[PDB]
Amino acid sequence: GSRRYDSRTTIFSPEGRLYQVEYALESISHAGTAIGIMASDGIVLAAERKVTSTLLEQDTSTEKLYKLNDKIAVAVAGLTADAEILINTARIHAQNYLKTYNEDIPVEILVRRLSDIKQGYTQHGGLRPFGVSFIYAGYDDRYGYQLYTSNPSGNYTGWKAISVGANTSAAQTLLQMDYKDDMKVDDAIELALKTLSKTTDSSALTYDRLEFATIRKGANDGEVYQKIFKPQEIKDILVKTGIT
Amino acid sequence: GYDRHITIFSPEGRLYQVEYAFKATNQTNINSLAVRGKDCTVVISQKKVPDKLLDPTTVSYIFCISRTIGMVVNGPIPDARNAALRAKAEAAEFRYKYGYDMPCDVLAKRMANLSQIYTQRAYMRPLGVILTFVSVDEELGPSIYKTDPAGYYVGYKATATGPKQQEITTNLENHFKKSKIDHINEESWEKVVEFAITHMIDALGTEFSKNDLEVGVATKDKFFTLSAENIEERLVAIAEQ
Amino acid sequence: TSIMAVTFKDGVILGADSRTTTGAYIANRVTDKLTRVHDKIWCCRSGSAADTQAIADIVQYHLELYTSQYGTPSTETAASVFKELCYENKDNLTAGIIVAGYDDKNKGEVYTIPLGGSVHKLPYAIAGSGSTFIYGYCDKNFRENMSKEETVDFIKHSLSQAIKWDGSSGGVIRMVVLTAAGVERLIFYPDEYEQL
Amino acid sequence: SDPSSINGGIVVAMTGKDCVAIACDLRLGSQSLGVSNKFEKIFHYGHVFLGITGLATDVTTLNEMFRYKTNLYKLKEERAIEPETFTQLVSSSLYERRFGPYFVGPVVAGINSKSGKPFIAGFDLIGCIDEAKDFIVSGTASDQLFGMCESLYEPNLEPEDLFETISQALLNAADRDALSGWGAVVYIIKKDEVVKRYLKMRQD
Amino acid sequence: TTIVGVKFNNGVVIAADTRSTQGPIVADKNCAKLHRISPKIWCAGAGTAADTEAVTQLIGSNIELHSLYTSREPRVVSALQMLKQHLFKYQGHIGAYLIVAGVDPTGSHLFSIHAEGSTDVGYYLSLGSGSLAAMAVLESHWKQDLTKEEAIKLASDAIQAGIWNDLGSGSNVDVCVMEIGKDAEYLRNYLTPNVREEKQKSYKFPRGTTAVLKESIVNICDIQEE
Amino acid sequence: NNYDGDTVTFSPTGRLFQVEYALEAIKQGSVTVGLRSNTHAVLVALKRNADELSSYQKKIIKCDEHMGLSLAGLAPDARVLSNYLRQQCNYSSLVFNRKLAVERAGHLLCDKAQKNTQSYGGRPYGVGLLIIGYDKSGAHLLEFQPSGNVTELYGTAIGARSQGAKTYLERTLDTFIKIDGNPDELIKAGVEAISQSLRDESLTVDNLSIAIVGKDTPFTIYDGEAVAKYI
Amino acid sequence: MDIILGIRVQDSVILASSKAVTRGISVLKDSDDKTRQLSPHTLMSFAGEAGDTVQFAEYIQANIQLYSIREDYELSPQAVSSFVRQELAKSIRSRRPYQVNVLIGGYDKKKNKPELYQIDYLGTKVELPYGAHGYSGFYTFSLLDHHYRPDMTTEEGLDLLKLCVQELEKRMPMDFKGVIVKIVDKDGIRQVDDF
Amino acid sequence: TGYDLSNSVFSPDGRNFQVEYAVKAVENGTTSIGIKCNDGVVFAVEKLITSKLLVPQKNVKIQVVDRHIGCVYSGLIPDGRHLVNRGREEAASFKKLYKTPIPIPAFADRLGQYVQAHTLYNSVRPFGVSTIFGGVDKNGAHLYMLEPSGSYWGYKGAATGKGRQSAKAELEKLVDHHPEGLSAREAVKQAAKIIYLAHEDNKEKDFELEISWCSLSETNGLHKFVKGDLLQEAIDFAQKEIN
Amino acid sequence: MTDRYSFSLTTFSPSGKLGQIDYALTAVKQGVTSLGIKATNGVVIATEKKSSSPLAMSETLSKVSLLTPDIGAVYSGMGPDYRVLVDKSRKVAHTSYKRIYGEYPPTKLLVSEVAKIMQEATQSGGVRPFGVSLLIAGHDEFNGFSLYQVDPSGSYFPWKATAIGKGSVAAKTFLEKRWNDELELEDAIHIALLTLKESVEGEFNGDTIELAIIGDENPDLLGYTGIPTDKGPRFRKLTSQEINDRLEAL
Ligand SMILES: [Mg+2]
Ligand SMILES: [Mg+2]
Ligand SMILES: [Mg+2]
Ligand SMILES: [Mg+2]
Ligand SMILES: [Mg+2]
Repeated sequence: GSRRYDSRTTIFSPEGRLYQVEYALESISHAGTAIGIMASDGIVLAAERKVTSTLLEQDTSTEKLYKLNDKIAVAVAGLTADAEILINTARIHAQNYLKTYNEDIPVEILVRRLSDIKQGYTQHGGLRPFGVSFIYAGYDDRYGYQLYTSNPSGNYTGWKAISVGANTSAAQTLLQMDYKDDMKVDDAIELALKTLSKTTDSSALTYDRLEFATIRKGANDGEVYQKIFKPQEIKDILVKTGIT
Repeated sequence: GYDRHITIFSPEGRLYQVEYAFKATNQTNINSLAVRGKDCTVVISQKKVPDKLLDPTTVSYIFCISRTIGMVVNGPIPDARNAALRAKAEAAEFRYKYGYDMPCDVLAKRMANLSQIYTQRAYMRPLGVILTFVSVDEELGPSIYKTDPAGYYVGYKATATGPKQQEITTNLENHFKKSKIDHINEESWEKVVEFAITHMIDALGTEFSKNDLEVGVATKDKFFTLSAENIEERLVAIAEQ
Repeated sequence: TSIMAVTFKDGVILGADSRTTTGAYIANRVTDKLTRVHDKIWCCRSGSAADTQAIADIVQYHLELYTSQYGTPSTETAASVFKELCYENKDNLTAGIIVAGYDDKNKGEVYTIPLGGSVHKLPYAIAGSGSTFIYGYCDKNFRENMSKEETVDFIKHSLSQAIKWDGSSGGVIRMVVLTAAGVERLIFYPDEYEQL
Repeated sequence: SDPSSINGGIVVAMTGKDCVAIACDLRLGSQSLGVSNKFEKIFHYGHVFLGITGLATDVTTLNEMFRYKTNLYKLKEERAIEPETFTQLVSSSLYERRFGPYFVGPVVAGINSKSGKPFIAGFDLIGCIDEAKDFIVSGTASDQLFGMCESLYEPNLEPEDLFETISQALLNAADRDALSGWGAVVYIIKKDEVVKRYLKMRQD
Repeated sequence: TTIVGVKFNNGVVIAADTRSTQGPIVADKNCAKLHRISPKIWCAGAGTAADTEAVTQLIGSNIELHSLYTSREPRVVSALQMLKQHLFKYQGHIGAYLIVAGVDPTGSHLFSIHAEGSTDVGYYLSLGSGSLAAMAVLESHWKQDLTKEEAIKLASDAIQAGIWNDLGSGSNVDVCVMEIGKDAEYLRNYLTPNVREEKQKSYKFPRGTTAVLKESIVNICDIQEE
Repeated sequence: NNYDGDTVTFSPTGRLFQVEYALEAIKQGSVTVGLRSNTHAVLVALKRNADELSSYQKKIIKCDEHMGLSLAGLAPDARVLSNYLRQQCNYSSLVFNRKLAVERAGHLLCDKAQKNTQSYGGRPYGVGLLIIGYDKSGAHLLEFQPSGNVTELYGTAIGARSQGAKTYLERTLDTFIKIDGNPDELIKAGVEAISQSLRDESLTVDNLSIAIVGKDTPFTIYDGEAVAKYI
Repeated sequence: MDIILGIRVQDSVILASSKAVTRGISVLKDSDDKTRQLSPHTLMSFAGEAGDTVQFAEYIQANIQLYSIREDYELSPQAVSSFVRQELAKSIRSRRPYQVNVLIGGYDKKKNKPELYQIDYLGTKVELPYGAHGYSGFYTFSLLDHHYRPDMTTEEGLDLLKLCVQELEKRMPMDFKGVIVKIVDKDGIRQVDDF
Repeated sequence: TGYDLSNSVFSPDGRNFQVEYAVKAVENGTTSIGIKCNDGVVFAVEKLITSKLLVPQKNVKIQVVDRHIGCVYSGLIPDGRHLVNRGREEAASFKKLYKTPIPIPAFADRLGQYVQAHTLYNSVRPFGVSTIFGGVDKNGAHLYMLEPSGSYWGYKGAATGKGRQSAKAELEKLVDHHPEGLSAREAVKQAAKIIYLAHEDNKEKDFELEISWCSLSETNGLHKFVKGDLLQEAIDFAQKEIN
Repeated sequence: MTDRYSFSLTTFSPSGKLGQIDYALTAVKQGVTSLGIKATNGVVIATEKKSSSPLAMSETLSKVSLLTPDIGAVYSGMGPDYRVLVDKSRKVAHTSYKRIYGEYPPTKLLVSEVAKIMQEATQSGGVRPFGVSLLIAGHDEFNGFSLYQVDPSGSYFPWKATAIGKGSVAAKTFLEKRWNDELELEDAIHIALLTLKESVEGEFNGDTIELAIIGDENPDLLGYTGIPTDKGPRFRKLTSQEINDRLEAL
């Protein structure tokens, strides 16, 4: 019958590894590099679009940085279509929580929820896992500014600075070298762009190949503002930091 | 090589099970032809009764789907009847829901969509048949719409199906290249049937008796099949000029 | 409503008034209560208009699908399909249907399906609110193997009286003749039948 | 027993020259018993304002529901919902509960951010849209509000004149209703400024 | 509510009043009762207003998809069949009473539908609380082979009878004319015989008349930068 | 070979190997004999023990007052099929006040076994059954195979070495069919039949299992010292 | 059950609930505690139909305790009250609704403020300085309207509460067998054992 | 290769090998035939006597559907029973809705569509039987034969099983020598002869003959088994012809 | 029966490739060339009507399809897959948007819904991916004119101009040289016809070319008058004659 054609997506290897998770991680390593850096006065999300064209409409384009709510954003590395399925689910969870408790969802609770959905596809259902790794940048009044990552296994961890996608080994070493705890957003903006500039597989880092975002308490007084940078604004910050 | 067993893509982007269903289409070794008149649509098909123990009246590949729509099938009879029953059910349901007779092109599209599903869903196999739907539509007039195992469909001025479809197709192409019109300019369906039979004789290079053919005719508000004696009268007229 | 169907020598004729009321208001004075479910199988409807229309539409669908597979259905088969719907859904229906049809083998046949969903094959049938007033007249005047002209007169006179006494019945008398020759519609206006 | 008059309350909305106004009382009660004098019935999602009268649990539930839906709308559309669009969303959402409805009388008010056109709309409990040019009324003193608005209203009132008209419409209507009053709020809405005013009124 | 439909030479016309009521109170004085199912299939609704609107838009939506699927312009009999089968299923709990009219490749058509799913054919029809007043006019003046101008006149006169004589009807007359081989022309407020007279007095108040406890600016803008 | 992975696959010669492998489980099972006259029907079964400490596996199951069977092969499958027979016998009595005909009981077992041979996921039953009964048409004996094939017989045997008993019954056919109104002599013939299938071991008091049903005899099973009379 | 009162003072919330449990003809108990601790700084009193009251209260308690363990964090009184309201708003359109009215008294440790929420069985929520359910408010609100100040001490709140209970004992036909009084403040929940 | 390991898989030829393997099971079965006569049909089947212990006339193979249709089959007997059970459900639902007993062509398609459905999926196995069936309806006598593929046609005479070639040749002689037609009583005699002649392919074991018939004049259009004197008369006629 | 294929038929290979998606893209590559160009006041989408036979009436086969009154679509790859996607896209525009908000969806969100359907055929049990790439052109009030590409994976990207299918690589290079941000709709149509001629072997005329535009509102195509706010569809399919007129000025 049908058994003959079943790949069995949710089985252990003899070494105790999940084949499909490992192969999904291999897929993600070819995606554009995304970087998150957490500072005392905000978080930076920087990400590289994959080998683009001059005819691509950049100002209306979004493949890397997505808004989950007013306090939480994600950087994507992997299959964009898979990511949008999960992103929509995350957006709904946030709203469910807000409706239930009349408070914005704490960052970790949202992250755990999406991570549990990913986990389910590795243990039951016989379907392929989502070929996506997220960087979550967010703020709540319990822990303040937070960075997380999740991968196709459904495992998630917290970070001060982190990369996903291509050349994470080189990127993580560079971040580990120049990151300090008392760092500020403007310094983190510079570190993120410098790291991408060195790890990129392209010849040069330009505005049309980047997506950029900041989560700041640089919102007038006791509140948080998300800023998805426009193409011209990415061009300006590249000149300001002295990369172009 | 299980990409050849179920309807999934091969490395070339091909669906082999669909391609092999097209090959099953010619298993009966029967050729069919359809043409349009002014007021009618005619479909003729070869009739072969190889066993003397068979009841020849029950051997048929032309179906009366609805009052207005007829269907000839190229392929094995089990799949043919499968498609026939479904088409009949779809046509009846349409009339009930929407309050008017299902058009020939709409039925063709519906059956084509069902076929498309078999090429995408793994548990269902394609039907090894090509379905030619004929009618005189109340909006579009004489109509020929043909469906295949790939889920493709299109309207035709005239068409041919079977092992020797190319010979019939080229013969029909050459006639319409002369006349420069999209139909047989004839008043009576009787003469359109005579045209259809004549051009099949020319294309295949074979003579026909009354039992070697099967004929379906679509007029305004009804589709019907001809008896052996009706076909005989047609064959006599062809021979007498 | 006043409806009837009468078998005769050459086949069967269905007859009906044209009045549809909502209480004492005549919502439609030119209603067509003679309904085609197949070429030569028609029916007369009484009871809930919504129910009898819904039933008739389903039957027409069933007989259309029957015809595509098995050829022309018998009048008995049509009556059976009506009965199946009426009997199985008796709790949620208010429908009194007379089924009339012409076969070549069986000729004219009439089946009546009252409220409960039972079936009764009869030489002729009367139904609707107005039928109560013509049981006496119809029983006294019906003969088997009447001519077309006699049957038209019998139905015309019968429904004339039903209309006269029943406030729920009125308008025109519609008739549909079912024979080997085909299907003929007839209509008779108040100025004609009121003077009978 | 009647769900639409257990808690009491009223909403009224009016259009003016390049402006709209929406106003409500502050009472929540359990029939005869006054329970709260701070129960506001006007909410906003971006620049679109929604007043809701009727059963107070449904008022709260629907506010939470439309906050939910307009937040997802904004994330996907990348823009704030407009009054005309939101009106259709309220209608859709109410009719989906056709045979188990929310016992409410919603009122939409706002200015279209692109055309600058003032907009108001009202609904019955199951979604039928009343899109009036002049005014919309709702609540346990809707009859009184109809009487006040029909006589007091005139078209093309300036924002500060419209304030007086809608305030007097609400106040005097509420004073003829046992289940309305205990304070009042008036929103004066212009294309890019909104002023909120709490009115002084009798507390019986 | 008063709604009518009238067949004529080369098409059909429908008309309606513009009053919607909650009990004895007039909710809207200029209500739109003529709904579009498709470009050339229009209908007028009486009964529960939300139901007449909802059932129109649902069938109108499905009619549009059907038209796209079949590559054919929608037919009135399709709208009729879909409406009646939907309404029948809900046993009259959806309180939609409609007059459905339109033109299609088959010709011009006029039907009525009751909430429980029964339908009707006619040359002239009326529905709603003012239907008896309207039908009185239609029965007095209707004839075979009406012209477009005569049908519009008859239809609006029938609505007027409802406006003046039925308390459930009032205000203005809306008309839609559907002629074969032409665009359907929707004539919103075709007649306006009920404009309110000027009031005796202006009720504009002096500024500062209302007592105010608190003022504040409401933040309708999103969270700001910097 | 390549066509024995499941019951849903024909071989190139038109064989169903999973069904044939299920048939093989019966051949490994202990021998049981069935035979009848015109008044009575008898089951004789050689029970098998695991070792000298163990009990002897029961082979005969009662289905109704007038019907029962003996098994050879997978015992849990016999329990499933006998339970189904019990229900069907019971349904007939409760609904129709009618004792289920033995022939109809065979038809029901055939159909139940057939469904397990044409569908994916399932497996054939791994047991053979000999059904005896007395109904309105007299005594009956049926042989059930998990292929679905059910056969009405005068006598038969299934299990290991059953061929010896089957040949004996084929010789004795004309004698034992005439043993009417004598239950003891019919059982003797059955005990003598099953003896033709024994090697190394002989019929002891906890080895032998006998059942009988007849004209004025409800289906009753004899074990222990109740069968010493026939040893 | 019968009388449940609540009052929010300067630095605490005080909940008073009757002790009587009456099953028709007889008073079966005179020491019943109509309250559940949802979290260390949140208390919920309840009154309504028999069985449903305790079933609902314990169901809420279990859910809040589950949240507390999962997140290692105590939800704010506002968050708890919103959760409770939704459950009741969900319940009112169920096959068989919970016939339960509640008061939620909590001390918000983040804002350093006491908070009192009144929620009826329909899911009607209001934040109040003082509240009640049933007929309790009819007898007590005129006293609370007169004497209540937002800067009252806990001792003054208890004295005003005594005056409310005295008025209830005078004019109410039913004998509710006194009240159990509990205080919710920054240090948690405690019971006043002499009242 | 591997195209023959799963049902509903098209080979590169456009063939369903699993259906073709089901035909092998049919060809392995005993001989069964059908003869269409003047006002009805006759069915006959070869029953191999595996042993003396088989009770004569008890293991009935031919099955009735409704009261007017007879069914006989060769191959896997349980599969044939499963098909007849379905046929009985189809006939019952038809009569329930339409009142009239199911016409033979209508019944033929019900079996056909069901058998064809078992060639559409790999989760089911094709039927290992060819079924000869028919009877009398309002349009007269009809004989059909249905294969594992779901393919069926109307027949003047039909044969299947191990001795089908022999039987077919005999049937073809009857068609040629009787263009006017065969009587029901003649068809019973001829059916007995043909089974006896077809038994040469199964000559190792002896057999039992089983005949049934539906005829408008002889059985009132109802399916009946040929029993007693009429059966013996046919057996005698058959035995006379082989000698 | 029952669909017993409840497992994914598309899975990650050791190299991280999703084979079935790559193979679907290969099927798209074999497909006939289709293109889209965005102008300041409109969008144009175009393709070749590759007629399978001269007896076939290629007008009955619509490669360019109206999805909403202001949104149109064209494809490269497997035609039947496109046809069913068009049916689903038309329906989802109503069910998940118009029946909720009383207006047609903006281009980007309809594209998002189509993308979701194609993504699910890449992960759901017992199905293969769709063997098409779509080019969806549209207009809406707040986003203006837009053009999107949707691939078998469910990924979508906005374009100023692009091409898919057979000769896409050459066509995209041709479009890069000609496109600017000041093009009028007639200029884009002219460039579209120029670009499309390169990938067409045989006949090049109005009968062998299918071309539609998203441009100005067409009140003449609305079907009714009387409602000022309703001004007609922006989608318009060019006629055989209209194409031939512009082929003389080519
Ligand atoms: Mg498939
Ligand atoms: Mg009813
Ligand atoms: Mg009268
Ligand atoms: Mg008041
Ligand atoms: Mg008061």
